[PDB]
Amino acid sequence: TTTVGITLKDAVIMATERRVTMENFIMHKNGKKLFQIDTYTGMTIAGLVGDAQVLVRYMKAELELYRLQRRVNMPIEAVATLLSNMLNQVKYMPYMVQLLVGGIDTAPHVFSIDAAGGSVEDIYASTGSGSPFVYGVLESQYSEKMTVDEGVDLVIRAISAAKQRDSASGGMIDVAVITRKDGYVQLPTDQIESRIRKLGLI
Amino acid sequence: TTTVGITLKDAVIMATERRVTMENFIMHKNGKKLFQIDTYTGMTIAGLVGDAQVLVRYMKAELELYRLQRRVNMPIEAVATLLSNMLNQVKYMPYMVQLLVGGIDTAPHVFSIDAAGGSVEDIYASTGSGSPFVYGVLESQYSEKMTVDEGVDLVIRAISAAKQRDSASGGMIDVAVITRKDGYVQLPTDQIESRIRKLGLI
Amino acid sequence: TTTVGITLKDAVIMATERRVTMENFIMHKNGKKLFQIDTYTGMTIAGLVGDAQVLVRYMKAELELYRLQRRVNMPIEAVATLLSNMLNQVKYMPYMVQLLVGGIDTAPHVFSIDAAGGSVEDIYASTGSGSPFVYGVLESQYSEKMTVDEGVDLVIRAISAAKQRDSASGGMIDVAVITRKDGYVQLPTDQIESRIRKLGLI
Amino acid sequence: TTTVGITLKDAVIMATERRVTMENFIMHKNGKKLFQIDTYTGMTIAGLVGDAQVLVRYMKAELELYRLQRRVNMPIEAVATLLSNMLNQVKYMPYMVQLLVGGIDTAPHVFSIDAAGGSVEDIYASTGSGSPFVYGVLESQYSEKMTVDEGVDLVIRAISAAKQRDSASGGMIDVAVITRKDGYVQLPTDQIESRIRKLGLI
Amino acid sequence: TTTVGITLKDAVIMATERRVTMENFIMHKNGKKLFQIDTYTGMTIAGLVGDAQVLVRYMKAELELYRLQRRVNMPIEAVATLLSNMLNQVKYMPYMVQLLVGGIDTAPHVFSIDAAGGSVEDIYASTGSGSPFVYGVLESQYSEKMTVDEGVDLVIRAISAAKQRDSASGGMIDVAVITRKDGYVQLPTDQIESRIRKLGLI
Amino acid sequence: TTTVGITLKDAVIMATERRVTMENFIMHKNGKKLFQIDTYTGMTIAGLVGDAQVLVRYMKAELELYRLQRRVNMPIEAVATLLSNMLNQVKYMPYMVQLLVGGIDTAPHVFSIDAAGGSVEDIYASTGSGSPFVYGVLESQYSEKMTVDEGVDLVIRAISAAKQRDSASGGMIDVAVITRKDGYVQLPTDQIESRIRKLGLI
Amino acid sequence: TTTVGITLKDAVIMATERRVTMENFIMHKNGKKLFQIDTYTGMTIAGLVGDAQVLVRYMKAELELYRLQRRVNMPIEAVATLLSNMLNQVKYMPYMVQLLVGGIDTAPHVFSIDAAGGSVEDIYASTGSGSPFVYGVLESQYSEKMTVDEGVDLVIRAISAAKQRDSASGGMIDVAVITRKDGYVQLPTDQIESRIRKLGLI
Amino acid sequence: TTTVGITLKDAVIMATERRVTMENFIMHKNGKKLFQIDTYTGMTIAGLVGDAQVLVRYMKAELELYRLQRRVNMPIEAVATLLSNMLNQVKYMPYMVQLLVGGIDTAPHVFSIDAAGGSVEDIYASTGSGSPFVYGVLESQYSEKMTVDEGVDLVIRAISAAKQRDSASGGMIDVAVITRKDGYVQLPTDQIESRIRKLGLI
Amino acid sequence: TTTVGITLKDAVIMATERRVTMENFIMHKNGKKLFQIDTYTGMTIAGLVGDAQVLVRYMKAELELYRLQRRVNMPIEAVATLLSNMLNQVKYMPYMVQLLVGGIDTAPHVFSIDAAGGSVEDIYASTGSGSPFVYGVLESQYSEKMTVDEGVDLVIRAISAAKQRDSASGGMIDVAVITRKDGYVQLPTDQIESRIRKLGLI
Amino acid sequence: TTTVGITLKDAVIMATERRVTMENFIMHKNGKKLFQIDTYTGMTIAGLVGDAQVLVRYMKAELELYRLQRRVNMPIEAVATLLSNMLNQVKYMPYMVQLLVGGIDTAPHVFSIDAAGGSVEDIYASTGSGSPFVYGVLESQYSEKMTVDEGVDLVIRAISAAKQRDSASGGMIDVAVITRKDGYVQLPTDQIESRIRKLGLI
Repeated sequence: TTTVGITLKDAVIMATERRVTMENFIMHKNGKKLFQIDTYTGMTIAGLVGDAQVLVRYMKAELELYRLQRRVNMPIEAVATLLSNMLNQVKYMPYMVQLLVGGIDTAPHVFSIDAAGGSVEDIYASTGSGSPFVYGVLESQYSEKMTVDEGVDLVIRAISAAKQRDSASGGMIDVAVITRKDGYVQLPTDQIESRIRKLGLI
Repeated sequence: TTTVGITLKDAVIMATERRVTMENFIMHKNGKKLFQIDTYTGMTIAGLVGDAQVLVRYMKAELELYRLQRRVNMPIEAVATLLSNMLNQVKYMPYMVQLLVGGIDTAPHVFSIDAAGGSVEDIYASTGSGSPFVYGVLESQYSEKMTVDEGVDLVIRAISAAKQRDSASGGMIDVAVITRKDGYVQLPTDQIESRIRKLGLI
Repeated sequence: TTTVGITLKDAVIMATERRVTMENFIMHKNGKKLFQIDTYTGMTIAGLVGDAQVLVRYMKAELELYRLQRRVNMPIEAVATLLSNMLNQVKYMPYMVQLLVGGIDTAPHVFSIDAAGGSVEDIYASTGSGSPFVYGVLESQYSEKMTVDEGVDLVIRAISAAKQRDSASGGMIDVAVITRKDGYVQLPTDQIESRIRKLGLI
Repeated sequence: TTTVGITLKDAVIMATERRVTMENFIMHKNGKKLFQIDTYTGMTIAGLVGDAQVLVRYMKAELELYRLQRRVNMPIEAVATLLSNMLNQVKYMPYMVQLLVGGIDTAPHVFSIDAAGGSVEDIYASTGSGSPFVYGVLESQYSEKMTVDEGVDLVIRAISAAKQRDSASGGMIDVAVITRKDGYVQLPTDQIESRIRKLGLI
Repeated sequence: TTTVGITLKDAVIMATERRVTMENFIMHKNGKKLFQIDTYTGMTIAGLVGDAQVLVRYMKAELELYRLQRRVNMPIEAVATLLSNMLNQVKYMPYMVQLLVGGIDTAPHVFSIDAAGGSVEDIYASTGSGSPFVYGVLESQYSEKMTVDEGVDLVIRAISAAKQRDSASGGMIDVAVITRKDGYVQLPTDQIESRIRKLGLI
Repeated sequence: TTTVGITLKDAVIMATERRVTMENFIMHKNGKKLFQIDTYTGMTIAGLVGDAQVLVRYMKAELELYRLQRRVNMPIEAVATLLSNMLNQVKYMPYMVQLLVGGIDTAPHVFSIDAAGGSVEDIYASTGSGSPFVYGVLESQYSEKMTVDEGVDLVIRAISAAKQRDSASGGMIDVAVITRKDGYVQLPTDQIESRIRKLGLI
Repeated sequence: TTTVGITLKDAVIMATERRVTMENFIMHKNGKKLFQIDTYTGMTIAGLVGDAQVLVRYMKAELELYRLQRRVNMPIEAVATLLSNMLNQVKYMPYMVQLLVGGIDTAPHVFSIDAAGGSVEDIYASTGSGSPFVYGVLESQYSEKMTVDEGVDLVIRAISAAKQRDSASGGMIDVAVITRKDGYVQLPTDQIESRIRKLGLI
Repeated sequence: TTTVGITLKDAVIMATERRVTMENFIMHKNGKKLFQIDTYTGMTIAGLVGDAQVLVRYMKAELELYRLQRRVNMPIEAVATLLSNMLNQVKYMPYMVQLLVGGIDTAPHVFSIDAAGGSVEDIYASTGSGSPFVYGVLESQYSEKMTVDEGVDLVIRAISAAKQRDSASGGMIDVAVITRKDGYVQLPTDQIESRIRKLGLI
Repeated sequence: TTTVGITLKDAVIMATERRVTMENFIMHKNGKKLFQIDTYTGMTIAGLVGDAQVLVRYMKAELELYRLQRRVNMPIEAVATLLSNMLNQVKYMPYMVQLLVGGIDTAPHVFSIDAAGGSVEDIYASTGSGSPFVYGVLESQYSEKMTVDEGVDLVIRAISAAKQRDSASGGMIDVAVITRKDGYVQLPTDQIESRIRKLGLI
Repeated sequence: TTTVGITLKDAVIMATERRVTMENFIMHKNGKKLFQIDTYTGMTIAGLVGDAQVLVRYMKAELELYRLQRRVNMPIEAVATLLSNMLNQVKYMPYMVQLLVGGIDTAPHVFSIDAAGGSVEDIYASTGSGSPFVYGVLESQYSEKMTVDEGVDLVIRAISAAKQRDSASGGMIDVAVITRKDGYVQLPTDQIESRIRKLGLI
């Protein structure tokens, strides 16, 4: 698994691959690891599939109820805090997951949350077995001044590098762009493929 | 054990063999591993027999009650989601099973669900100890454009290959075809045998 | 890893992929797992790389010395027997490998040898983590009456199926054809690629 | 620890950092992990310091004796083979090391050798705990057509990325360039520092 | 991790670095380990991030509620006592943390609290893997007669020494100064950097 | 135990304390941990007393024999290399010690050697349970430009700090100064005490 | 840790040292291990700091409540009995402590209580890792006919001997004298120091 | 077991008790633990009886042979060194003993040697389970200026204190006095008893 | 520990020693192990001190309440039965004790009760580590026709023999005599000492 | 098993019972555990039967050879010493036995030797599971002034007491009397039975 989230001037970009290992072989080449959980909030999952899917359902319900009861979206930091409390409360019987939460309330934000409820904000982050390869790409090429279009190309290149070296990763790359003006926009695969050819990644 | 489920244009085909190992020998050559759980929904089971049979009874009751209370059949994705919640809720005291759910609501669907509640949709899937042999056949011969008749021959060939190489599998092959026009139809054994001769599988 | 060897009328075809996992990631995408060890004899290796490479060097030396001392090539069955003795002699401190030996002396032969020195002749065989997917393809499509050209296409399709489902396998496919008339011939990659396009495997 | 070796048109570039952890803290910030072992041959070490230093002394003696007895340098592949035999011979009482051997005999070569004697040639390779970050940089930026000057900048950037993310790595970067025309040349630190400023790595 | 707290005539100085290890690599270089929990009270955390962040939230709520219900701030010793009771109550299912609490009620105070609820007042203290290096600096250079400005330079030098020798520590140094006249004041990074240059620490 | 060795312009300074724990209490307050092993070479020991004392006897004999057979003293680097070979040869049945070797051949040198034979040269080093406290003092106060008199005061202060914080250390401090002009000179305790009063260490 | 309690004609003398080991080093040189828990009752603690401090708070509350409800102080034997019941009630989830209780109701008393609730009265007793050294001093020098002044000198000498031989003990000695005429009197440190000089203990 | 050895101006005094536990009860109340091994050399033993008795026989033979071959007694330090080498040579298959060696060559000496061959000279020392009680007595009462008669009374008092508190010790006290003028003199029991009455030890 | 109880014509004699081992040394030489629990009933304890003391308090309360509610003393057999039920009820979380109950209701009785609640009446019995030595004395010398005075001498001799051979036993012997005419009578120590001299036991 | 040996004025008396447990039941009621190994020397055995019988054969051969080569019997202390060396030499692969050696050379002697070669002389001793009961009898009734006839009655009574309480012991009692005047004399069973009736032991 390889997931990544980066922050730009007024946008958040999140991306994953799609390979789901089960029964110690490549059973599903087209899984889903990136989810929209609020109007301007997204989430990526790594680890046990069953635990992660349950958490996604819980977060969608809680955020929706919050927005109805309080007339505003839950702030991104509060989303991370709520997740941190739930995970820590069962730390000795834990959800074995690693999560990324990203979105926009008044500024872009990306949060990394571990199985024990530790939550840390960062300018960019990556999870899964392919993450170390991603950090190498991000360390040498990431820039805060990048445009949205440059950022999308960057995450695509980072995940492509991970797929070449981490056997647990593979499949088509999914990308989401979150802005206040346009909201949560899932990039259609046709542009993802077009960028892949343009970047020379075959 | 070998079970398989594939999706075609407007149909779902599911199939299993019948050998049930108990007390570390071939006690029952004529078990049942494929069940109809709703009007247009089917289920295959692999793993612990006792756990699987209990799950089959639970699913039949829940789906029947759902259809009475809401006047429509439960959608296939909701069937998988309900199963995922139940399995994950006891993940540390689990049902040691691997399940396939297939059916038609407005399009054909096949879902694979593991013991921890991980649920993934796929165009085709296979479970049990004979599954790797099945995936080899499906990878080289499956086509989305196949007719129903071609698909039935394909799953029969795939399971026959598994029976030649997986000692835990054996016995007569059961096949079910699910369509909106005809519903859940269990193919009579006479046609299964006739196809086996026609395909040269003795 | 995926290796395969099949026997035809008067030929032996052997093939592998090239991915070598080390330090729990895909360090080398272009390894070598298929070796010529005599004029009409070939060998494939699976398991610990270091153990396998040592065994390859030992076999090349022994076979070469045998042919010089006795003026004829060692028969294929004797090659398997020699390997069986060496592996069994250290069965409690073993080479953790699985081997395939194939060649022609007066008829084609393929032998499978395990870490404990068990040696069994077969019409075809496959080793490595991708082998179960290969057996599915071979069970449904192999025929003793195939021409050499048909056999090469068959092993290519079988390995391609394994690469789609076994994360430990990958890379370009190497193929060798052994006949009495032409000897040990390593197919150039240009024909391998050409066949891959012709078979629709991209 | 982070070591790297890459091959270019007619050159080999090898590089390491210098941090040596001992007694579970940063005791030595200025260790040595890159060694010249022959006229046109270099070696990098990762793992247990004591085991690695012993191996370096053995290789220097063997290569020197070889060149005196046979009037030519040992070929790079033979260097890797000799190492593979020694490591495998004690595989159950092993040197816990990971090694890179690079040099020029008639073409550039880089070999990766593990603790069990597995030896694989590659166009580039990296060892140590910082290696996954290096592979990310190399996957996205390496090109076979690079000049020597471009290659030196590449390995410097790759190691700098590893130092930002792997706590076991640190210190000044050492770089060696091997060519037939100039032999084994250890780049003076003054140029290494100058390149670091020029590349914007502070 | 490296945290430190010292007491002067009428002031408390607390300081940490920012490196947060997660997934056994340097994932976050800019974490937060120093928190204001009351008007004149501060807290530093070492150990499991998730456990520590939960404890910080609990302490902020309890102290705020205390001050509202009793019209005065909780005394520093009572803050330590409350923490000691909570940690000891779950000593067999513990928060795996080491904490420092410092502040002013009528005199400066620094308290060290372990995972089992042991609480001891001290003139200065340090926690985390870099703490032994800090104690060496404090033992040779600390003086009770130091001015606030001298104390800030001292803690900066102590943490800088730890960063040179403890790989688990790193990043920018955060410093807080607590006095009755000025309250809890977080030193801006610009002065921290300026002092670092002035002290010759690059 | 606390031992330390530092290098200056043309001198080496080595120092230890004297507490020897045996039978889990402070049995001997006046042990010996610093030894002269050659005309211009010294050695400090930490770890198992019996193993260390045997090693000291071996080194004295080997160095003495070397100097008689070759008419010159063994170079310091060769002393470290000889030790490294002996320790590594029994790495699986090891001397559980940590050693420091220092001396002058044509320049001052200090070497740190671990139980597995890893040997690293450094400008200064410290061993034993009190070493982390020493590194804090050295990191903040050591300077290469110090005179011999300044260096002696520095090591005395460093060891005094360790004695305040490491219960395994204690007793009177022994100091040796090695120069080419004066040779190995053990400072009399009267000057050590006088410096301790002058430095305000009581 | 070293604590001691002795009985004289009409007085009880209790004394401890102050060293508190935490994180396996001498973190706090000035801890508190001797507490007044009633008008004429004292308590010393050894073992886990957190467990001991909780017990001290419980005993202060219970004794205070007892004296208010029944108009008289709890007798010393009843104090020991109450402690014995509480410790034994959780014997399988125990407070890992060793306690001494001393005081005057109508005669002097000293009680020793272990972690399992065993309570035994004695003329004198000692706890902690330094206790065996104390018993040697008491066995050879204690006399029931000693004056209070002689007894204070005796406990000071006993603890000083323990500090010379038990590394877990250290720091300034605290002494309390309990009589009916004067109550619980904590000796000021100035007299403790003066006695230490007078007894020749430096 | 309790053994002790002390040094005076020109004498060595050694003493033990006599209780030998075997089969987990007091089988022999009159064992022997103090032995003369040379003209002016004595030895005490603690630990496994069988191992200790074998060592005593070895030392008597070696010292006797040494004195015959070299015409002088082995120096006490050489006696300790010889013992240290023998014990360390079998450190992983060890004699489980603790030894004291004392005697006069040109000055009095006492050496303590552990099971791993660690040897340390001291002014006084004590071994066995009763040793901590002995150290308490020695710390408070030993003086270098004592006469021989005072020293004998001191060791008798120290061992008597151990017998009151260590259940593994008991029986009559044996005492030996070693001087150059009088040699090795075993005090007759009649004086030992007489001193015991005179000292008030019943 | 050594306890004993014997029955005579119309009397019960019970006796113990007083040594209480704690912290693996002889901490208390004057413990109490024999208790009166009713007008004509006594009890001895062996094993864990804390468990035994709690049991003694429970038995005193229950017997006292029984006698008040039913106007007669609880019969000795009922005392044993009540104890048996309480111990067995927690057999898997047990009081680790061995008990003796003796007394007179209409005839003398002695009962032995183990940790699991097994209760057996006997003419005489002994518990503790010194018990086997006691049984040897009782087997050869006990007689049912002995007078009370003879019985007291017998138990004194039996316990004295145990003290000579069991290191866990020691101290002054306590003796109680129970008759209907005189009730529970604790023999004063002056007669115990007088008998000890008269019997030649020093 | 129960064996015993006692010393009188000019005689040694040894005695055993005869029960040999094998296969966890009373297979042989009439074993032999007392052996004459020299003219005036006897031996008793406890522990593993096979180990003990081998040792008896070795001792008979060695003593016989000694007496032939040196014209005198081996002294009893030398017999014990020889045994001690043999047992200790295999202490880590030991004879699991406990032995008693008794005899007359110029005075009576009894030696006790354990499995590790520990050898201690005593006036009397006892081995086996029944030994603690024997020590109780001997402690209360043994006297050095007893005649031979009194001693024989004493050992008979001691063993009879052990047989009443140790289930591992039983059968007829064998007794041997060793004197210089009469040599090794095995008492005929008829007198043993006669004494048993006379002593009232049925």
